[PDB]
Amino acid sequence: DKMQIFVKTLTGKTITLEVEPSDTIENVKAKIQDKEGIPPDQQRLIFAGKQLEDGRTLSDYNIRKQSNLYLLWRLGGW
Amino acid sequence: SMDFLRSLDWTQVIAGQYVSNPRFNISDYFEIVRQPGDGNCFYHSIAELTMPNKTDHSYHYIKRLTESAARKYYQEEPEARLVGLSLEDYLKRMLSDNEWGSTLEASMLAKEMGITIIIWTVAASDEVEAGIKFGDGDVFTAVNLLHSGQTHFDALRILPQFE
Ligand code: NA
Ligand SMILES: [Zn+2]
Repeated sequence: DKMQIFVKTLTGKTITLEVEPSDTIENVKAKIQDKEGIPPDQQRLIFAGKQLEDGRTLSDYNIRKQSNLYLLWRLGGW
Repeated sequence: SMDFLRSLDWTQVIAGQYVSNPRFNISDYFEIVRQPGDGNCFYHSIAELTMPNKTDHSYHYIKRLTESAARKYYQEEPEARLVGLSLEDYLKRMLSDNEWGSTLEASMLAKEMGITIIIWTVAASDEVEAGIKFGDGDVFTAVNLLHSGQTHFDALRILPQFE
């Protein structure tokens, strides 16, 4: 069930992720940490105007193959 | 190059939050008004740009506005989800001295104060990596902050020759 999605970061880079529909948002944040080093608790993963929640899967958000997502993160804070 | 700031292209990512990735050097377009690195510099920076006759203690007012903003907006702020505290526990930490402000407080203050806040972020360089904008105003009416390093904020003012 492997597929890819595209994630555009706050700093303008487009990265390609290898994911499955059953992957959770936390799983996706872990993949992003491996590639870009951003801690998951700092990540704000966004699809179609909605910030995605830990505990849900890509399937729940109707995130199909070749979807385009945004990755923001916190600037500052504890 | 003199009209560059009029050309910025903002993309809405979530309600009221926009991003841009223009290629420019901060000091080419902005005066950088340095703030103390005392953990309060998010709020010092907003104070420099919103409070006349700003001092090292103006930030207390901005933090009280942040408390008012949070009582209205914290529960529904998407970035508040990453904090994971109830409103009251968030407020106790936020109001403590030397606790770092962030993009979360920028979002809430923009609504509370009726202003647009832009955070420009750089990494060990004059080169802009990104701007994130809270509110629908343009760079010429916004409160422009400089985020550098991990948690440091300074204030920015557009240089006169670009007005
Ligand atoms: Na925010
Ligand atoms: Zn004081």
